[PDB]
Amino acid sequence: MSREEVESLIQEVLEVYPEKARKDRNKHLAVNDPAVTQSKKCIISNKKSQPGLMTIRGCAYAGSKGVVWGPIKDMIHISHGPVGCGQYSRAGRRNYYIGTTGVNAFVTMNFTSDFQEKDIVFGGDKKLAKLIDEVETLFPLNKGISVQSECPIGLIGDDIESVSKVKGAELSKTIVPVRCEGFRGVSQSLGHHIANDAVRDWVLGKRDEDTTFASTPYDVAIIGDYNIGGDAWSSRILLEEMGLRCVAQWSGDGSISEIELTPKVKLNLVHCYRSMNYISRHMEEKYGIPWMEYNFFGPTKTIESLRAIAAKFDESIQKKCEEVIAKYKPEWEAVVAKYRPRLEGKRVMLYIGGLRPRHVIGAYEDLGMEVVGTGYEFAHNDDYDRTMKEMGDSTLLYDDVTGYEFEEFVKRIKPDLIGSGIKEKFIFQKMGIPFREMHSWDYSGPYHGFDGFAIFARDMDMTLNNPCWKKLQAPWE
Amino acid sequence: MSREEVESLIQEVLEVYPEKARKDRNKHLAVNDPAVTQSKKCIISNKKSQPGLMTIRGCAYAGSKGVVWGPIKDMIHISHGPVGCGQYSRAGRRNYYIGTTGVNAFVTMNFTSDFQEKDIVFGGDKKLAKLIDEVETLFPLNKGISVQSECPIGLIGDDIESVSKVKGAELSKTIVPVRCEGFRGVSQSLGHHIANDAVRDWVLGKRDEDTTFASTPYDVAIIGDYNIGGDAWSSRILLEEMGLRCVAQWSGDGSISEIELTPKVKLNLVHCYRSMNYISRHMEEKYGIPWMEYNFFGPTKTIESLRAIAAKFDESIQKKCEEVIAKYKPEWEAVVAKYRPRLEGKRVMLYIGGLRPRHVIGAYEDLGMEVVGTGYEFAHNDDYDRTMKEMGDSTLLYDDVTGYEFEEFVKRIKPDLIGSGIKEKFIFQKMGIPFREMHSWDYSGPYHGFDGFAIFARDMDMTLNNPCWKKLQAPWE
Amino acid sequence: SQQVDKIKASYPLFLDQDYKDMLAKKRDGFEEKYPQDKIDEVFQWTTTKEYQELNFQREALTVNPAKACQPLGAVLCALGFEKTMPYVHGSQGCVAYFRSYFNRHFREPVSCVSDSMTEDAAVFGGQQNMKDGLQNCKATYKPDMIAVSTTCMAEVIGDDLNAFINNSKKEGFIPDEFPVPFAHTPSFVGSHVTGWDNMFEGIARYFTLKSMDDKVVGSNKKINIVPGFETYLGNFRVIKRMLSEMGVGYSLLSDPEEVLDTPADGQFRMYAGGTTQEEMKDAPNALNTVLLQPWHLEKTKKFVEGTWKHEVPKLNIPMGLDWTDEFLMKVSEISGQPIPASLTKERGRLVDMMTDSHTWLHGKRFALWGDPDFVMGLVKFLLELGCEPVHILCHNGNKRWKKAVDAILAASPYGKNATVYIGKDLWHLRSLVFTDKPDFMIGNSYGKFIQRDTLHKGKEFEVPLIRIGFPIFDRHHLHRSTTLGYEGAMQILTTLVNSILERLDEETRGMQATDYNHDLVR
Amino acid sequence: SQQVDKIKASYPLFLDQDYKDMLAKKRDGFEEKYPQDKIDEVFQWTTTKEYQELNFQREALTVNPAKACQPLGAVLCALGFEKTMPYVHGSQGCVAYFRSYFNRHFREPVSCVSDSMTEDAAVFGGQQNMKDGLQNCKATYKPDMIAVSTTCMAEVIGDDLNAFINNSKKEGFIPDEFPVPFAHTPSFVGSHVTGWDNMFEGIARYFTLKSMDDKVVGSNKKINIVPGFETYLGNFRVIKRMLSEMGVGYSLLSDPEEVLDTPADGQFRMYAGGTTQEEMKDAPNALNTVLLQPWHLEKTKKFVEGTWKHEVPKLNIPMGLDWTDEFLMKVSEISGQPIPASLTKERGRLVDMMTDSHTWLHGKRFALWGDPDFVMGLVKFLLELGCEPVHILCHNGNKRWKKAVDAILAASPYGKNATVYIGKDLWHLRSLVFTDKPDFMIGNSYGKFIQRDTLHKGKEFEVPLIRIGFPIFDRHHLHRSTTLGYEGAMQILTTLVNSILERLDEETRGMQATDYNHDLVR
Ligand code: CLF
Ligand code: CLF
Ligand SMILES: [Ca+2]
Ligand SMILES: [Ca+2]
Repeated sequence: MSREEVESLIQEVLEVYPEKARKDRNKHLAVNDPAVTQSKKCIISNKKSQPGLMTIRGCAYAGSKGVVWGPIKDMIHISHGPVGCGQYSRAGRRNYYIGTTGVNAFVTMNFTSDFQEKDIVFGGDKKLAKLIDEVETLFPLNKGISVQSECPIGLIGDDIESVSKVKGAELSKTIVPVRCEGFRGVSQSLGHHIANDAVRDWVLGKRDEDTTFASTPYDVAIIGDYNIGGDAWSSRILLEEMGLRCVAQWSGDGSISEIELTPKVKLNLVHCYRSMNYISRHMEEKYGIPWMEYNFFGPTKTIESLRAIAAKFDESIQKKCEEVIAKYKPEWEAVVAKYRPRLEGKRVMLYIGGLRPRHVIGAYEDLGMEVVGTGYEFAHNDDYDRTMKEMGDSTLLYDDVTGYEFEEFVKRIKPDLIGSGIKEKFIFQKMGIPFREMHSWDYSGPYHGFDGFAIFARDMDMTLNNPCWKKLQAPWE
Repeated sequence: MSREEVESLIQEVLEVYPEKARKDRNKHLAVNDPAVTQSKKCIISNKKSQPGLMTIRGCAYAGSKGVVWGPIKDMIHISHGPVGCGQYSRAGRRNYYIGTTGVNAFVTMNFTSDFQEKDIVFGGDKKLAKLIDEVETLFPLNKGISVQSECPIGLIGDDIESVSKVKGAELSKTIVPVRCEGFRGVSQSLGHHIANDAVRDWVLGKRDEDTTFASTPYDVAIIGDYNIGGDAWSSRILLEEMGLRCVAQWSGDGSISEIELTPKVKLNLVHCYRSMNYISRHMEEKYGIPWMEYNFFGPTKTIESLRAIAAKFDESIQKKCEEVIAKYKPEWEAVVAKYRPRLEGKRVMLYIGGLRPRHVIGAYEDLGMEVVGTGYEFAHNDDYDRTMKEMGDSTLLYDDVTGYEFEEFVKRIKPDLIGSGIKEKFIFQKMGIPFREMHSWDYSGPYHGFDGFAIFARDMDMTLNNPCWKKLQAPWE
Repeated sequence: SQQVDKIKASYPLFLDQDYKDMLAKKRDGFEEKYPQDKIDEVFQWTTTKEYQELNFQREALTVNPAKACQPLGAVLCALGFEKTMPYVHGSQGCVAYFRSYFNRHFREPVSCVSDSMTEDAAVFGGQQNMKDGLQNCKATYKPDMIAVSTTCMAEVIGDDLNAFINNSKKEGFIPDEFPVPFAHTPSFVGSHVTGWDNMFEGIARYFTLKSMDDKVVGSNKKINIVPGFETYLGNFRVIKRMLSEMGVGYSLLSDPEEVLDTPADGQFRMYAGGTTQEEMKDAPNALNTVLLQPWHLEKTKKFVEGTWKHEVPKLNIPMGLDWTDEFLMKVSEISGQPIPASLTKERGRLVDMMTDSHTWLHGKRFALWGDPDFVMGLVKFLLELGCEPVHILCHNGNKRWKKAVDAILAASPYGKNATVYIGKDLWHLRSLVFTDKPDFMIGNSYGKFIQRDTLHKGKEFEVPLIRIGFPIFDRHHLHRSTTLGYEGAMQILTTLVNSILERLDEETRGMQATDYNHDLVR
Repeated sequence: SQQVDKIKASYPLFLDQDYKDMLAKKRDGFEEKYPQDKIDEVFQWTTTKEYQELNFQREALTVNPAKACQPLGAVLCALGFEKTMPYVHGSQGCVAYFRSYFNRHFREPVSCVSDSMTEDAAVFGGQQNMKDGLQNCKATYKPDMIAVSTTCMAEVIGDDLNAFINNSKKEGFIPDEFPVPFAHTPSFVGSHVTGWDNMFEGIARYFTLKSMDDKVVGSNKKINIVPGFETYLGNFRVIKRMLSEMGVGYSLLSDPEEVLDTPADGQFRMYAGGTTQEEMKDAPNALNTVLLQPWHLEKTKKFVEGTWKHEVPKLNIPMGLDWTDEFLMKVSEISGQPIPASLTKERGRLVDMMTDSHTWLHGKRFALWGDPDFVMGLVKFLLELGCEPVHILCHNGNKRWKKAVDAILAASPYGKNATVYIGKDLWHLRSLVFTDKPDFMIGNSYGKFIQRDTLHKGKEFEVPLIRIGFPIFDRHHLHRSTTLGYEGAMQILTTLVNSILERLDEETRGMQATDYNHDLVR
């Protein structure tokens, strides 16, 4: 489709909306121009969702509890408020970890203060203090507690910071109050920020006077990899084969100790810029630790990333970098030789959260696929800045896409494959369009690194080329 | 029901039959008189079944392969002839064993010569010789082979005796020809006899000239326990607790070696008279080994049997006898205290093969139940002689009962429980009469010995008093 | 490393020696992990009677709840109406969660909107959200009806739904005649089942309260059926099937089965099937109204009795033999239709299966959980089967319900060893299945973590999960099953007996050890 | 010993120390057992490629067949006719076995008589047996029809059924017009399915050969459906349901669904339902005749084509998506009825389920066996699901069939690693699942022994059985399932995908070892 044609599709789709909604949604849909490096000239982002239009976005609690804190495996995270939020978010996100669940690790459990009417009317601070004692009795190997505030907490004016400071002192325990109520912000995105600031304020400074950690020139931390289906482990393996020492993973398979040891590293390696640029900035301001963005989706980006990271160190690391790249060369070459002929030319449309909608493009292109539309739930303009150069000329961008818009775009563009979330999947399967879950990896993965690329390629192929898709039309119609 | 009523029931039922069948069936139905010690005055048995009347009986092959030979665990038994007989009888009978199936033990496997038309036309002896070599290659730890003739073998004039002698000589392996073709006899019974004669002729004498086995005065064998659901194990444990040494078990969990050692024992203990009296008589004739019948169904009979057996030995065994009886006294007493109040007065009708129709009556009486009808598929008059004294006066006896007769007897007598086989079970359940499988023990058991009695009592209770029997009438009818 | 012709996903990729070594190094280097002996000591302690006593003294902490919040139930109720958009007034984060919860269970699209109230709405309230939200939703997704529920932000700040909707109509954001029933659905009261009741009572009020003058009980010769919160498609289907077989005029009020089972034929159908507005309007003209799940339809019942003047009969959920029989007999009495020979035979076929399977079922011990009506139906059927329902857990249960279940248990010899627990969660149930081990658990997908826990103590302590209830996320297409009526009883019987036999096969699969009992025929 | 409150059956009674000690003593003293090291050595050898090569060179020995003898199938065929007694001429031992085999699979009564030929009949044959047998059967069980087959004794002796039945009528043992169709059913030719074909063609010929003069193809406006040997009740049901939904007049010729599922209502019904004599007599007046299992209905097909002059369509068994499509389109063509909206929707629900479940099914490797039509339909459906049917065994298969299945495999990328085996048994299959291990077996209960054998080598070598076929003896009520049509496909899909996910849950249940992949949502 031409630029003029895509422009005319955007206008057709917006004809359905009332004036107010139409005027707004026009600002959140654009035809890509890779020349343009100031995205604020072409698209608006990180604004409120228009009421009634079936946004796909979640809330600040999902960004804090579901995303940043939930994965920290040796803490107990309290979903503080009524029962719903903690139940729907219970084990929905495949932030993988090693541990003995219920004993030293607690990720897939749902701890909640289960507010009743009396808690709404008279406040939950007394209940929170009692909850904390009960947690200490029944879960004695927890290494800290987080309090993840649901909508009512701030509305009723509870003082979780007080409870956290008083109980923390009494029990000699890290108790982190997190003001991630879902009424704050417009999306998951503010929940990241809040969660980062909570790490900063209650956890990260704990070893500031402690000089016992035996640091080395090659210490790094993986910042903003939540280890979806093992993604962080298949990233870490490569970094350590290159001669680096991965002191921390934030926060997939993450421990509280490795968060506290992070100010001791030499370089912060940021995968998810959107969710953890805040704490990365802070560590450079306070500890003088530099940070850099990297991408481990597919061989092209992974090789580029390994070489950029190695270039920060000395000749010994740069040499191991080339050893690693030579080792995996035959493996990803074999993947490409097998799957690219099966996928070449196929056109993909993506819709995901704050990073993957641009970060996976390289991986698709390594299999000869074209990303013909992409967009984000909750990205900021700094994300779109990074996107416009990664997408082709005259491709379709969409910010906070509506259910309606997404459907109509797909009907016209007729992609060969869509990569989006669970709320999208069953719609597109009905329409006869191959669909891969690009949050949960469709219970597969990992997709990061060289070992991840094999699975990714397998997965796009098994779905795009599945026999089921030829079968949607009854032979008598 | 009185003698007059039951005689009137027999006459009403026989009314449906053509004259020839009526005249025959009248001779196989009788009203018990416990005074009578010559059953040949009261009932005839072990005659041909009337065509077309839906007998429950099997054939000679079932009596040889399925009953006597099949359980011997370290021999391979060849169902010689077409594919049917071997397949239907493959693992239907729960003759339990300890072994490594397909390696040193073969009981639940179905080996067959799967005759095709060319074998029928030109004979199966060449196929049998080639089958034996193939067995030897693929099953090298087999300690012997039996050849169990199906109907066609003798009809087509095959000479399995010659193949067995030649191949047996060639391989120095015991290869037993058994002429148990289904056209022989009138039932499973003649299969027993044939099978016993085969053991005698080809196996039992092997160690006649060997003096290496070290006998003791307390050496016994269990003859005619096929270890259904472990029945022989729960018998054997008592015998050894009493200070006996059980050299062989025929044929449940039996090995060829323990069969070959049997002529070395002091006393043969016969459980199933019908199936194994032939070989027992032989071993008394040839080796001077005395035999006695016993019964291990229920505490009264088990106690009586232990005492009777012990009386054959010395004071040390009679002493240990009383120790065993004292050990299990509280156990079976607790079983009676729990279950007899749940079963007292309940009336049972039984129909089984050649032993259990009389042997289980004591067990029922130990729970206060009354056996009001019993009969046998293939018993002889010596079995009925042993029955008339175990059954109450004016109770109903039936030999080779027809399906028709059995349904009509039950409709009139309205027993609380029926105990029969798989071909009967689902009929009576539809009529709302609790049914227990008294062949397979309904996948339960053992029922032998003190440990068996507990299971038996459990099982009669769980079925007879099940809530399902209250629900057969729709509450709108 | 990967080998291209046998690619490894996370399991078993991370069992390769290089990953194992790397993860050991991460643990030892940086995790400051409790020593394994101490982890095993604590684990063993969490299995004890002593730990259970502490566990059962919790007042403030909930761990692994077995309930959700009101608006989830409001959404499911709404989806059951023709061309109806569920609309939750308040916070959008909630709607993302509702949709995905149901998406994962039904493996179907789930359409639901929010009006995306933000922090700013705490000053004013969300009246503007409602006006633009209703307008936007109607124009964009073209529903014939919008059914409005609430998130906890809207309940706490105190938005008057009624006034907001009226003001929306007054100011012309939606037509005056466009149906916009509503319900307050506070997440901090009761559970998702309460949400369902609240929403249904709202829709029923909307269509009938103000037009009662012309209604005559019995004039339409139908029976209304109200299913309540129901996540098995087979359950809507079996009720309609039995009533059609009987020749009984009926109206199923809230019927999502079409919209939760659309064909994959090249188009997406946002709406399918469902109760019509005509059916709701005409429902007061029914002979009576039958409530399939009375223990969460109490508000509905007060409305139907108080306004429609229907003499709602005292029926248990039609689960198992006795209660399906009672349901059919009541329907026969109300409708005047005899129970036909088809249902009589089906009944006898279930009884036949009971007689066939009774020996394997007899005395089997179960822990189970779920919503109150489901749980009591499961308890009832288990007693009918001669099983022992020893741990009965209903997180969202009440005292009256518990008394009713206690009476049911007291009326059977099979109820002797059974305890009912209300307000307790799956961390409580975990203790029970360690200290008073049952044979199986009957429950939703959350139970798989309890089975993992039990296996860790040892194979002989493992308690297998039998998945019946909601949600089921780790098996496919179980939401097509039936639990109601004779058909549902057959399905449950079959699942249970075969779960017993599959387990027996596993324990007897050991060559020359336990395989003496590995029978071909069971 | 026993404790009265927790009585132990064989498992686990015999694991008590005293029984273990006793069994050890028995073995050591009297069994002269091979040393365990040698048992292990031989076991390990039976798992090897070397052993498989010897195993596949067998010519004389059959081990663990996957077929039965003709008369079993004749019996089942006869049971599908109204008030018909199956009657096997020859030896009674056979009938005891036929009834028990079916009793164990259907958990139902199975009525069948023998005429109890003994050794005495070798002299002149069984003419008197037939004469008294028919008279006795007719008087006692009052059938409306006796359908006569043969056991192998009667075939070897060469009894002429036709003459014996004619002489029975001539001499007045049964009435001249009492229907006594017959078929020769030699156990040493083909298998049970051949017996079904023979019996059916016998009955067809009985009712139609001599009355052809007044018949007109198409005049009754129905389609005849011949199901073949079928042991899933759901398969007879679903055919009748689909045809009824289409408004297609049809006659199902051999229909045992009623007599194999009578209610337990306090009476035994020896006969229920079934194809009427009026239906068989009128069958030549149909538009056409469809064979659901054509690979064992070749004799029937020759008679239907040659005598009834129906142009029997070239149709595969309606299993899976494509072949259910083709069946419905053929029936539409013949009947002139369109495929209705209801079946079109059901079709799309199947396709939806396929899209939902495809990622878990993709590339999954299966061993399978059964009768030829069943196996090729399963093979077809597996390819549709993107599965790899690597070991395809049909003991009773023939060369022409194998060529047909080889073609189906060739028309799919998913067929590339598949081999079809004919004339081979489950001991052959055992070797294949060791040397070229699949993920799962799809088979009958006899498969459980192969699963036990694989586990013994090691947990990582275990190949779980998925029970689909005949016979199934060690699970309850699976005979109520469906394999045909869209309904059957849905049932098979669901069974397969959930077998996969159950095994993954087992492999990932290991606390702190494999449970990183013990996902709540799959
Ligand atoms: S944005 Fe929670 S699901 Fe809601 S009605 Fe309240 S219990 Fe239920 Fe985010 S914090 Fe959570 S999830 Fe929403 S409520 Fe807010
Ligand atoms: S008495 Fe022959 S293959 Fe065998 S089941 Fe028969 S038709 Fe079939 Fe009967 S069982 Fe066997 S065949 Fe005789 S010996 Fe007894
Ligand atoms: Ca779906
Ligand atoms: Ca039955």
